[PDB]
Amino acid sequence: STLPHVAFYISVNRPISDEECTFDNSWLWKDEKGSRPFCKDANISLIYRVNLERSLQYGIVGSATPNAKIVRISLDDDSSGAGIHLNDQLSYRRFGASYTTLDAYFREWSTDAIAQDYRFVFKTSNNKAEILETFPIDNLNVKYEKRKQSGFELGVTGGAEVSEDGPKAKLEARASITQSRWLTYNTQDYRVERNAKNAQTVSFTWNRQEYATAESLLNRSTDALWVDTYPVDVNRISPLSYASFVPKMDVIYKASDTETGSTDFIIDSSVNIRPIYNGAYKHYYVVGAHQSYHGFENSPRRRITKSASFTVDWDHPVFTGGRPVNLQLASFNNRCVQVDAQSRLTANTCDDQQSAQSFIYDQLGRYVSASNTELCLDGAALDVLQTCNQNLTQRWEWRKNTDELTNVYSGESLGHDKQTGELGLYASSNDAVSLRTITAYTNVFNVQ
Amino acid sequence: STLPHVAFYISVNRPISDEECTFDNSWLWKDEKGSRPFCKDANISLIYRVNLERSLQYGIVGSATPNAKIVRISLDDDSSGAGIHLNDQLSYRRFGASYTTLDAYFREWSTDAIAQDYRFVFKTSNNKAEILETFPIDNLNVKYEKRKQSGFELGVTGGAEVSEDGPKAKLEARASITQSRWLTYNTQDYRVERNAKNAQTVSFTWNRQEYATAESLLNRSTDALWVDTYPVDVNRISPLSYASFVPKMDVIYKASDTETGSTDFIIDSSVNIRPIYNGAYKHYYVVGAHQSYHGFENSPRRRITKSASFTVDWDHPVFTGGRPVNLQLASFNNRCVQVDAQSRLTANTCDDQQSAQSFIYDQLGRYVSASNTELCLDGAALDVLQTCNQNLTQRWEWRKNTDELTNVYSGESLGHDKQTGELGLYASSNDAVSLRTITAYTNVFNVQ
Amino acid sequence: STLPHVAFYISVNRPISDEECTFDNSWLWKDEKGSRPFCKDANISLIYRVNLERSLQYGIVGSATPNAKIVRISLDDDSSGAGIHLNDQLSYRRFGASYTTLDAYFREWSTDAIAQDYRFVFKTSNNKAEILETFPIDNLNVKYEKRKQSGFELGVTGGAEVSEDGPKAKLEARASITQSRWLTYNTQDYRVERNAKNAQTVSFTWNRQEYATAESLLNRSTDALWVDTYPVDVNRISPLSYASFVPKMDVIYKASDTETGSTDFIIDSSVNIRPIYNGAYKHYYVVGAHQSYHGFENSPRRRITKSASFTVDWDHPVFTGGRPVNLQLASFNNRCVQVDAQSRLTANTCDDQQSAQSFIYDQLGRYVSASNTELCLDGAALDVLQTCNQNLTQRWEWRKNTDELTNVYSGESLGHDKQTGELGLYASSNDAVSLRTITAYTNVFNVQ
Amino acid sequence: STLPHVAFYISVNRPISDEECTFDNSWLWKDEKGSRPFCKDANISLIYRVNLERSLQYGIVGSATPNAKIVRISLDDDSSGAGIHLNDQLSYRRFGASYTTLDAYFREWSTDAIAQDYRFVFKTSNNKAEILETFPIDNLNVKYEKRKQSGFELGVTGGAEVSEDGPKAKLEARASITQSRWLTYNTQDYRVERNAKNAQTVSFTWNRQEYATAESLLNRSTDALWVDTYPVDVNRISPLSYASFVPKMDVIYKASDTETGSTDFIIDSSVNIRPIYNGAYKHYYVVGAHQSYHGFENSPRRRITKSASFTVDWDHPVFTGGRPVNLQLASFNNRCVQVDAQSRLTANTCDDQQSAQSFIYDQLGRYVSASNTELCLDGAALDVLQTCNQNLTQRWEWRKNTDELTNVYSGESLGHDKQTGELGLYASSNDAVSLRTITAYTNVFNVQ
Ligand SMILES: [Ca+2]
Ligand SMILES: [Ca+2]
Ligand SMILES: [Ca+2]
Ligand SMILES: [Ca+2]
Ligand SMILES: [K+]
Ligand SMILES: [K+]
Ligand SMILES: [K+]
Ligand SMILES: [K+]
Repeated sequence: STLPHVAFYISVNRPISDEECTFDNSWLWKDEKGSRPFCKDANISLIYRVNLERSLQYGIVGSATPNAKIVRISLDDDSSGAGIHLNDQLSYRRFGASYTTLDAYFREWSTDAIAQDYRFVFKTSNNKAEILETFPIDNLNVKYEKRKQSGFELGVTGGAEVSEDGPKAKLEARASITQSRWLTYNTQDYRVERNAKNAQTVSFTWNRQEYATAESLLNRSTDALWVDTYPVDVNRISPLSYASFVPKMDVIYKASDTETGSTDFIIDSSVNIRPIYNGAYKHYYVVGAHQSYHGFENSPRRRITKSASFTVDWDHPVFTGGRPVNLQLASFNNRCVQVDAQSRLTANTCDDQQSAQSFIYDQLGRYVSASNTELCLDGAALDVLQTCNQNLTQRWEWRKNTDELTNVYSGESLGHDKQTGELGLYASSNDAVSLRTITAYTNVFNVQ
Repeated sequence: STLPHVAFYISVNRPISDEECTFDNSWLWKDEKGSRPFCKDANISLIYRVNLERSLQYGIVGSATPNAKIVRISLDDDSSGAGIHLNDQLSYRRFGASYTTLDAYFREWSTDAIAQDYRFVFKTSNNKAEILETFPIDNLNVKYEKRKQSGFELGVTGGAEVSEDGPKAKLEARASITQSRWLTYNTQDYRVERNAKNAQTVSFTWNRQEYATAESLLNRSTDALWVDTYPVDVNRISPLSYASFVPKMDVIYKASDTETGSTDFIIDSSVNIRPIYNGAYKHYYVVGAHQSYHGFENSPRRRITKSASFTVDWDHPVFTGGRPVNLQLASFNNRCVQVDAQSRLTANTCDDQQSAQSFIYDQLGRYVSASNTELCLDGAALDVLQTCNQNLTQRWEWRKNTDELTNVYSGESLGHDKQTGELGLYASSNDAVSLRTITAYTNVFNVQ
Repeated sequence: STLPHVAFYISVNRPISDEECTFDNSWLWKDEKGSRPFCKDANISLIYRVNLERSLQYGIVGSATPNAKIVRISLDDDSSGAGIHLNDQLSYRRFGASYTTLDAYFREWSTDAIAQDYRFVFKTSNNKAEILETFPIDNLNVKYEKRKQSGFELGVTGGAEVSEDGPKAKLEARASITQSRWLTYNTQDYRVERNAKNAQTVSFTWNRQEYATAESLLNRSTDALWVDTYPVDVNRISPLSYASFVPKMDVIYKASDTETGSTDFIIDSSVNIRPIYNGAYKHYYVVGAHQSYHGFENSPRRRITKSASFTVDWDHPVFTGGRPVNLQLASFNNRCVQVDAQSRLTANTCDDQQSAQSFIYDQLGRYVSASNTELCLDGAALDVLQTCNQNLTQRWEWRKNTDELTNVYSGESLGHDKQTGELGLYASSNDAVSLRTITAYTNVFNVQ
Repeated sequence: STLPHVAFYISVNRPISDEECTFDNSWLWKDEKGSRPFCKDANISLIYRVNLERSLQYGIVGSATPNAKIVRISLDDDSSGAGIHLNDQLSYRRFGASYTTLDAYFREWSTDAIAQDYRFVFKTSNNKAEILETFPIDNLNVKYEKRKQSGFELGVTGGAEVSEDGPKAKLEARASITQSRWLTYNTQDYRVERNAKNAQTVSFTWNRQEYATAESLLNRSTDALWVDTYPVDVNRISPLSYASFVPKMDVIYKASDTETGSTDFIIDSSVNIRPIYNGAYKHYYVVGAHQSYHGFENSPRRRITKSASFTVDWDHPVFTGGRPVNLQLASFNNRCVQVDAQSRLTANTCDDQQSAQSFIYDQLGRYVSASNTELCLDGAALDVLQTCNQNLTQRWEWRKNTDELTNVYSGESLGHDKQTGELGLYASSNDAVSLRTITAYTNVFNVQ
């Protein structure tokens, strides 16, 4: 009775090799210090849930929901997978300049790679489907709190200084005017950015926001020359950026209710791997020589992607919105009514997953072919399916408490020849004709 | 009618011996001051709840949930156990340097061990199962509150100083410009870090965050030489660190609906035991000699683990999603239809937990073997189970208000020989054949 | 139909005698000033609610809840009792040193005792039961709010001083740099600390947190010598400390579904009674002599405990999960089927609370003994209970609208001899045999 | 079907006479200035709701609620009364010292009395009942917000002074270190303090908290001598202090399910009436003479109490938990079965409120005397009530669609002699015996 679905999981598993995230050990002296792997068993492991369905059940008229074929791709709390992993913990290596100098970089630290962003792109092979809705629904409309302060202050002062010179009196008056502005807003360390290039493609990117630059990771900005310590505050790097990331997003595609052909849906899951480079700069000043710490933002990044795809055939029986049944000729042990390519009807061995043996019993009482809902079983000519119309010969009702299917127009029962299974209309059975018809729901809702 | 489960508890009990958390009494003089136990009846006591189930009931088609075999491992409010325990209360010992000096560490305190972190690792013996979802769902996306302030201040001052010298007048003007930035965020003393190396393994770690270092536990940083007191603020160490810790987490594994074989699931519960070492450093300055307190972070830690495991056989009857019944031949006191290894049918003494005597009565009316859902009881050949298909001889219905099982194809009843229990189809009973069949639900949902 | 319970209250009443909380009048001069009672009709009055039950109803298979025997001990809003009481109000006594001095304590106040902590310990006599869950669920994971501020300030100043000496002009420039850190967190005056030593014992302690020391109760730290007043701010001592304390906690124990024997559960409710001692110290300085107030933390404390216990017999009928009935032989005025020690059946005068006359009517239709669910009433041999199996002679059904119990295998009715009550199977009653059986629910759910 | 209650209101009305709150006009000169009434038609008007009930309905076994007899005393939103009233508005009188002086109190104001506290004490005459639960559930566990701030500030200053003497340059450097602690918590002007001396008595006191002292009511602390004004800020005295106070509290007592005898419950409602005295102290100083305002805390207080009480008979029929019926012999116009003191049965004129004519029709079908649930109507001997047991002669069922009560054991109907109403068992009625029995619910749930 309820709306049928085609539901399946898509596993996206992609181990990231050691060479796939090997970067130069240093950014200032990239040609001298060699290279090393900045990850440790990096991996992508996601599980998408895909649903195919019609927007409404078969034959429902006057609904407030438009008729459409819906493809829903979801990565939610019920089905997410392990996630994207880069590192168990972050380490660093320190490198010094092989030659001494005066005003240049003399030290460098390279920290294990973090995820600059995670990107998930949903594409479509053709334009038969359009994005109907997504989750997250939209980019954030940031809320700001503004605050204006105005103040004044009035003061007086009376002093009395007594010394050998003589009494000395002071009188002072002060007036001050103050004005300040405040701005308050919220950030996160990863901000979701939704980017919809056109009706067929949308991408969700979780981008580093609060500490996005290597410079922002420094807990100290200046130091004395004798200080030689790691200047990065690793506590500012959340485990969300290397240990495990799981996105939450939904994409709903829709096609027109009369769409034909097929469409490939592609999901691109990627992580922008970014090693962190920091350098110490020697500033020689006559007053005092100090070192200043800097982060390099032009350092290399590598995007590691895994693509998953599935094909949707818009003529799949799930997009009729109905639950099909078969018509089994019960004089035989295993024979069902089957429709071939040119609409003719034959009796073949029943197959529960064969859509050519599936019919939808609609509201009018017609048996419409599940593979082509424009064709009906017509009692006037029971050798080929006929175009659905309002013919009374196309309407059937089940005789109560029996296995007889009767035609509405004439009241005759659907019978089949006991030798060949050829269908016909008969007032009553005889030696050569059986009136026993058995119907059961078929399972045509497997992804094929 | 509802979906069956296999549910059981796994107790993880591990007393931690005195030697398992014996550390050096001192960190600076580890070879001189001996060792002592830093715990007091440390213990791990957890109770995991495991559920085995199918994602859907047997034979349901067109659902929005994909077909899958689900393994759920839970440590929640309904079933958690005592928890992980290290100490009733924290004590300390003070040690002094055996030799006096000038600029070195001269005092040390070693505090009873706390839990640096609690780690729970969920592994899998092979890749037949993948992590589908977890709780906690993901690592935290930290929210920051930024605040920008800009201000200006204008002032004037008018002074009048009178003395023996003569009247003196002052006029002053001030202008100030201010700019400040605020950053606000929340921490905890234990932060959950989710780490999913691949599709088969996930680890949850509760890591000390707010006071993670021995240095952060010092309530004072400097003191005069004559001061000799414990410099650690024990109020900063919550009872969550040593008295009792109970995690809350769920892991859901999934296997394909056609998975075979078996899989071992391993749960590793561990605590990273960390003694706390602090030292007082003597700083001799000509202006003034003082002592500065330091915490040592390179001090030893010991991880104490307890592993629990259970085996899941993917061919368990619970993963069919149906509730099996037996077919008892009621002419005998105790005889049931039983399937042997090669599919033949015999009559044996009924066993309520024998899956070889269990059948699922499906929607079509077939009796499919619970141990192999591809085999049916077929009325055409009642000596071996046959492959499930759409044969009408494989469909059975119960005659109303009787103990007769009738075949759909021919209408004959299932009968058994009164001496050997051999099955057959009969229009009516006779002296040698009984038509009495009794069915009851079997209990095949025990973990075996 | 629903799950039966054994429910009862445990009253824990313990008046605390005057000598049980008599402490020394002074801490500095404990041998000179005598002793006094620091309480006023101190009392412990708690009411625990205990529930015994099975986790599931009898015979339920395939549930997501594991089979277990549950013991629930609760002290909640529905049943708590009066609480723990120490004082109606807090008073103090002042004591002075009998000898004058220069730099020593010269005054002391001893305040009426408060509760340093309230402790509730749940123990178990053996390891047949394990803690499954508690309330409070765990120790608190404290949440901290961190705040970083950075600022700069730029200023200019222009002064013009005019006097007899001549015009004088001033020009000044200021630059400031500021940095501050904030840490915010919540405390209570009593913090719950959960301490689970092992799988059998858990203790909950409400420990003073915000004002835990006598020093923290002083509203003033220094004073002039002539000042002679009580230096304790009694408003900082909440009525929760002495007037009435009621804990809220739950402990759920579980045993194996096949546990035998018995187990003693012990509840230890205690209060750590602590008198408050403060002293005034005379500090003689040439610049100025003052007095500083101090609190003494090494002052004595006394723990006053009351132990309650109850015994759980794991073979109690409540742990079957079923609601038993008796089988009354209705030809007699008062005769029921009774099982003796070795399984034989006799007719004895009915007792509604006798578990030897109680049977569970299970899903199969068997009458299993409530005192031993492995024994059934078997129609093949109606003189001794038989091991439960799938025998059809062990299944019974009630003939509709009558008082006849019929055997499933043969259809014969259960009858009893009209003189001795010996059971048997009969097609019909006669002069010596009655077929009238009456069944009613028995009350075996009293704590015994 | 549902659980019966005995419900009634207790009105506590106590007008407070003028002399009952007449205090001295002054505190410093109490013997000179006379006395006056500090209230204006002070009054106590409260309405308590009392419920008597059993914890469970009659005959319910296996419940998670223990069997108990419950007495509930409530003062809630549904039933509270007018409240406690002291004054329409607060006025004051000013008094001056009859003799002038130098350093002493020279003025005094006496303000109309406020309520220092409202106290409600629930007592019990004996220990048959214990406090099971209350509302408010417990004393408040105050929550504190702590805040630590640490900061540093660095500054430089460059000055250039130009005058006739010559150019003068200044260079300054500043460094500051700051540290602050914050503590935040909530108070009310009336705090509820629960005080449970033992299992039988609990008191609730609403005590003034925020402005509890006469000193805290002063809006000014010092003034010049010529100032002569009322120094009390009457806006700090809420109308809750004098105009109307209504408490909200519940007390639930429980007794053993087999308790006998009676118990008196006492409710003491009182208000601690407190006049407010303030004085002005003349401080003569050579620099300047001023007056300082003081409040006196040792001023008199008077507690005005009204006691209400009610008696609970633990053998009241409401504590059976069942709804009784009577057995009316319907051959008479007005005759019911009645039980006398020694258990004999007679026919007397029916009284709907007579518990001696009330029976509970229990689950077994027994007619249990409502005044003594250990006695049943037994068909073997219908002249005296018999001890309840499992006799089949003690079970009755109503013949359908008739007024006949039939015995379960023999099937005979309960009949009564048409002249005397003597009960008996008869197969059929005759001229001297009527089989017509009429039953109706009786109203035994009035407080008696
Ligand atoms: Ca509408
Ligand atoms: Ca849907
Ligand atoms: Ca489930
Ligand atoms: Ca329960
Ligand atoms: K602000
Ligand atoms: K701020
Ligand atoms: K702040
Ligand atoms: K603040």
